[PDB]
Amino acid sequence: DVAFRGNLLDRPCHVSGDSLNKHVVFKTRASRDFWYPPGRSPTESFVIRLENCHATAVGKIVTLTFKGTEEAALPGHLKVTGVNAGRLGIALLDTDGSSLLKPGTSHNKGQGEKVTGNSLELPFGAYVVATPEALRTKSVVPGDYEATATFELTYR
Amino acid sequence: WNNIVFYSLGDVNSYQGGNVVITQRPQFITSWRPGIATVTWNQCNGPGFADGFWAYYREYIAWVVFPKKVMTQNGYPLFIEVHNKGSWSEENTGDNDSYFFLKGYKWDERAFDAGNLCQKPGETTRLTEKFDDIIFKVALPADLPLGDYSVKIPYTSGMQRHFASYLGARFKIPYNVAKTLPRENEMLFLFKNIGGCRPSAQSLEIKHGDLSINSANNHYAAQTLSVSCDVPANIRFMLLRNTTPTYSHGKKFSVGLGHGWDSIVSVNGVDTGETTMRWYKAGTQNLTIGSRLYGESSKIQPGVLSGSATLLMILP
Amino acid sequence: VEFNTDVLDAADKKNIDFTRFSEAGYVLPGQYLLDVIVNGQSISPASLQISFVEPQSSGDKAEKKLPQACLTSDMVRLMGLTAESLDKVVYWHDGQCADFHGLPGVDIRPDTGAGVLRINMPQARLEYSDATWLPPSRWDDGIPGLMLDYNLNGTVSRNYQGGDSHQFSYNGTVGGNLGPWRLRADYQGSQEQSRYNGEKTTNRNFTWSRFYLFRAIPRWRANLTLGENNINSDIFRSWSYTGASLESDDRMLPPRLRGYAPQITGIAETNARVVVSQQGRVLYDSMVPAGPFSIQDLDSSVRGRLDVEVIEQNGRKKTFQVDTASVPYLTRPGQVRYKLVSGRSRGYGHETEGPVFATGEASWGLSNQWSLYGGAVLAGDYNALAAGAGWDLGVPGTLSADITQSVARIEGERTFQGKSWRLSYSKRFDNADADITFAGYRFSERNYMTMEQYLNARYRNDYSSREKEMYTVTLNKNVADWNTSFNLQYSRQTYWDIRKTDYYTVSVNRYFNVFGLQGVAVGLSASRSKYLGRDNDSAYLRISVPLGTGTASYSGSMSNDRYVNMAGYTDTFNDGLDSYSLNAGLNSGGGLTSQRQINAYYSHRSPLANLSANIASLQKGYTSFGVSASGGATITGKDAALHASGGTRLLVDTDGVGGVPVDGGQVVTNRWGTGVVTDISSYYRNTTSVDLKRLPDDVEATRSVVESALTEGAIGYRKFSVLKGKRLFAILRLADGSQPPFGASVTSEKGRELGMVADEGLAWLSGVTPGETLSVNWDGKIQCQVNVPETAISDQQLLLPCTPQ
Amino acid sequence: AVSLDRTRAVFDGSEKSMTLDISNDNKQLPYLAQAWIENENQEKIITGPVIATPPVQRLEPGAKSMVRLSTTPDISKLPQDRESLFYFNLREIPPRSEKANVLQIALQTKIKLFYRPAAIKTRPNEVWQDQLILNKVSGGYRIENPTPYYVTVIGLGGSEKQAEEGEFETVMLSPRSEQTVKSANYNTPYLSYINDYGGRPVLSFICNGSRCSVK
Repeated sequence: DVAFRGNLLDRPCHVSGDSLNKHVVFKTRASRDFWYPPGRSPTESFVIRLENCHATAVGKIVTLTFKGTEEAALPGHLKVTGVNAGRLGIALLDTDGSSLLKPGTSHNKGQGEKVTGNSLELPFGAYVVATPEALRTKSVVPGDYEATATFELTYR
Repeated sequence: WNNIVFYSLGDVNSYQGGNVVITQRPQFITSWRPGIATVTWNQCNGPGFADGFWAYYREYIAWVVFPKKVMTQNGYPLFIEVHNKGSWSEENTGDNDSYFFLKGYKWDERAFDAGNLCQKPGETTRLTEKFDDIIFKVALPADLPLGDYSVKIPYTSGMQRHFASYLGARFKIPYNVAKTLPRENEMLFLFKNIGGCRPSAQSLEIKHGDLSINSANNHYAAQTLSVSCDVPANIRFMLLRNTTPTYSHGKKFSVGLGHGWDSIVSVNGVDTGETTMRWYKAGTQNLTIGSRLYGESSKIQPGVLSGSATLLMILP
Repeated sequence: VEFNTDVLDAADKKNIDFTRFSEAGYVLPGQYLLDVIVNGQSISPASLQISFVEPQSSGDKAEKKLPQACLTSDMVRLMGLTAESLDKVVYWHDGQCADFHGLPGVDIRPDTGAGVLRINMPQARLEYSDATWLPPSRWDDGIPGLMLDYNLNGTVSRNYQGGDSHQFSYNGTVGGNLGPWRLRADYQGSQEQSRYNGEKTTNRNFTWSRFYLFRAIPRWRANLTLGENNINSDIFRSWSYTGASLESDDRMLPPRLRGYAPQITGIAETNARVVVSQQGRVLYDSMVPAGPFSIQDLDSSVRGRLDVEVIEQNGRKKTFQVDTASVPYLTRPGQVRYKLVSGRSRGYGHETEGPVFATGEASWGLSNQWSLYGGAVLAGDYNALAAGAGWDLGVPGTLSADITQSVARIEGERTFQGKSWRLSYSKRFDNADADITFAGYRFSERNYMTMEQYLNARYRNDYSSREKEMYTVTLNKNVADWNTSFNLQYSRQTYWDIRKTDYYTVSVNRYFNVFGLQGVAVGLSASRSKYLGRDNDSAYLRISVPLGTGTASYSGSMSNDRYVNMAGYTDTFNDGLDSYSLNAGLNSGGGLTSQRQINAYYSHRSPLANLSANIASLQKGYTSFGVSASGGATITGKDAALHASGGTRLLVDTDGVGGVPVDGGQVVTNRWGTGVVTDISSYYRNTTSVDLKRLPDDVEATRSVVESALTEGAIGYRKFSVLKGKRLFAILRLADGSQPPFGASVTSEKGRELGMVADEGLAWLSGVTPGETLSVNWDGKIQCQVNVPETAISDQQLLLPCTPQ
Repeated sequence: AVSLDRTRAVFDGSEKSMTLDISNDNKQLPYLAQAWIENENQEKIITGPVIATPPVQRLEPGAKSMVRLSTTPDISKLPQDRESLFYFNLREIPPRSEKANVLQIALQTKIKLFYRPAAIKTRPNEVWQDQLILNKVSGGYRIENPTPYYVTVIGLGGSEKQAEEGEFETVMLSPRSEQTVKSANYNTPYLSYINDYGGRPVLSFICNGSRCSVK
């Protein structure tokens, strides 16, 4: 009797194992830090882990772009979705820390992407900011605010 | 006086036995044929010629000597035994090599003819006597290998004549000179052995998944093949190499599935390649064809892996 | 735990439910394709439909529940459940969720993550149904039709008396299956002719050996047999008869349940894990129920020590060795084995009649590893009661015995009363491997009379050959690292008015190698029949030397002062189907003559029929060249066919293709599009698949494996959706230049689907021979014809014209 | 977070349902992966040609699950002489934490679902990318796709250190078409690509000045 052995196989293009419970918090007040001119909370540095089977490049394997709901009163920001509905916004920074990128544009490859071995760490900065129509009029209230940003890793 | 002249037949009959199993016993017909025949044993104690003018009694008894055990062309015994003996009279069954069949069809008649009462060994006469049939079932032995067979059974079947001179004469040939008769009549029979051993699946498909490379470096895929017998044989199977293996994994039977991916075959847990099992009666057993996919020297090249490993079961 | 579905799931809410799965770990009711596992095995290989819907059956105040697998009646019909005894799945309609609350211990854990549906049930709630045994509610019975099985061997001959060569064998097996009722008629004869100078004799004998009907019965798990057959040499010897026979079959019974092995008993504390190894291989590894347990399902092949080990849930152990007997009459504890046979006694002629009888021979075992076995033979002028028990004592071996009080009333005013008893013995696996396979002792009398002696005494006046005593001892011994199968045996029979007959047969199967590969076998034997004055010292010798590509054999034999030797070269060919031998021999007999045998053969296992030729010659008989044909046919099926049988046959139907190879016996099909595989066993799981590597390049097989279990002597239907032809795209250009809409079913003239059109003539037609005309059918009617040239090859986008009519 | 073993799922026209397994690398908190299949212009067509059989499914920490893709008449209402593209994407919803002022991140993936019809069904190791040709443009290059399957180039270079390591933007190729790509002129450009399986082989192009292909 012929016992031929046939199969299929693949390789796991996925995320690394160092940072699983990644949730950034903000220990900043709302009634004091958002009633004066600049309305910003301190930046919280968080990184994005990448253990793929080929660490030769970044744009030739992963086209990182991020989506989500956009803030109406603030162009270039995300919706906060909480007690301060429309009064606060979500800012986001790249690896250089100065390029205030847009909700829907792709990540600019070629810069600030240190290939630490077979991994690929992408540090990002995000701090909650207020819309100037609610900042100057001082209509923001203190409370709980939970925002969510979706980062699609559309591969090649 | 009592004269006996043995006259043996010359029939060479054939029959195809078909494709049988070891537990199955094929039945065959050994007919009586009234054809050409030749003398094999001559005696003279009384007169040598006759003109038919004296009183002489006649009797004629059939003589069939068939073998019980018979060796093969490879040296195996075939226990041929009777289920129905026909209208004959089987006697002297205490012998180990041969049966002795008899039939009294002509046992009391007076003749009036001019003949030769004791013929020489170079003699041929006419024989036209329709007799009853006889039948046998070949009870095959336990151990018998695969293939075709050309077994010939030795048999002396032939009408003897008993010449006497008085009314009420009873005389048969003694069995040791009847069993030390020449190997004249053969039988050309062929029968194909398909073997008592057979698997139940007849093709092995092992459902192993669409997996990642980290679990591809060490994975276990198992499939059980059930072999079911009704004979106490001791089988042996060889995992025959069919495709090209890539990596030299030592003593372990590596099956290269292609695209830089070998896989060893683990029969019953260990990587032996061949195992040893004894069976004692009718039943079945299980053999797990395990597979370990470590065919990697850390130069990974993913492809469709579709090798083969045919196992052939040979009866030793 | 509540999830973050309040932010977004998508741009809009999908409105299904969004909190229920979060708190209840609930699965969404949809169309899933799952594999259903019942107690570790699978009821289907590629199971398509498993539905999930929400049960709105039970009313409540909270109304928060979990969905379950909505199994309909067909997959619970093929689940192997005993619906006859438990009618809790009979009454179920497909509208509501099928609950299994009426049965105890049934848990259904649907884990869609692993793609499996595990169902765990107690063994008494369902049938046997393992990986190789389909249940008795699903037996693929035969289709109506007949069969012919021929065996012909014609040969020539050469003698010393003139010139003579004309011989033709005639064997055969006909029959017709009419539903479950199966007819069988085996005819065997011969056709010989002799042409001497002064005499030309010939004869033509042909006789129907056996006429019988047999209908398999699943409910009783035993086959009745009406017609002619024999009663095996069980207590009484072989005696032919015509009539009815309700014999208990063993092939209808599972293969791990055949024969004898005792049930493992004991009650320790909980759901333990049993493990029983015979020689380094586990025969049974599962979880027993909590409390008392008894394994009636283990009745496999074991002839010695078996350390049946129990391992509990906490980790406690207990070890005890139990013992088997393997005697021919003790069976499974709880179930029976029987033979209910009746009819008229056949003599030697075909139209021979006689007395009418009713003989019942049964064997039943109580469950304290004991068993009784009785026989009640009763005819109008002859009665014979047989009764007796057999039991395994364990450590001193095993016993069995019976009493037989036969009363024989002959018509000569002599009533014959005889009480004959016989005893049986065997032995287990010793440490130094001593095994007594059989040890009998038959105490009979001057007045013993079985059925065959009463048959010979009623009309043929035979009054000889009755056994007084018959006792044999048969020890068998194997030895590791020596590999010699020692088996000495000695019997001493004694007949009435005849003296004693002592037998002495020793044998040894030596297995070792010198200058060759391992697998070389050496056989030796010695036979000695001891009478009062003579001792027939017979000795047969066997030498078998294989070398992979060659298998040489040497056989020496000596009946009585005749040293006869033979040397063989039997071997297969490179394909495995053919085989050829070349063998010579020497025959130096006691009768002053030295003969030289020469035998050769050349077989060829062709897929239409088996064929072989044989060269055979000796001294005083020369050059007998012959041709042996052995094949068979199956007419009244779908189409007729021709094959490589002694029973059941599966009919594989692959329409349109001429030469597709099927597995089992490597049988190819014919011009009519059918084939019949013959190397199949009865009542087993038969996976008849095509050999997917050796197909022709013009044909393709979409799905290859189909499943069913055939009855003994049945013909089974298996359709095969195969296709023959090329791969094309017929870009159509009509008379007006248009293109018709979708659903244009392109169909061949034989009645086979080829494909359909998508939007503008891009119809992928598959399985088309070059040089035909098809039927493109849209709106349920024929509208246009086409014409394919011979020039069309595979993977083309050829300019096909659609000529209308 | 979830993980996908496929870098591009290939769906052959023979079997009506392929399997596609996902896993859960987290061992502290669960997740629920919900999936859908888009097309070339990227919209959530809820009742399109191919549908993911589990729409929303809870995943235990450390567990794994499969997402099967069933078959409708709309995949027959697609071209058979070429392939078809589809975008399989999936989101993950994490559980609501009790802490306040927490910003959440969803590390999601979108994969290319390659529908392959049964009419152009391929052999297990038939590399159709061997038939690819490249033409020289005065200021760059143009790659051509004669094969009816979707292929993807990722880099061109002269030596082994600069094709898949250089600063080069990748491009998607369509069946029976072509497109221009600006790059430096190489005498022997080796084709660095990614197949449907997931591996990254390399193959050389030997030309006669303008048009090149394999040996």
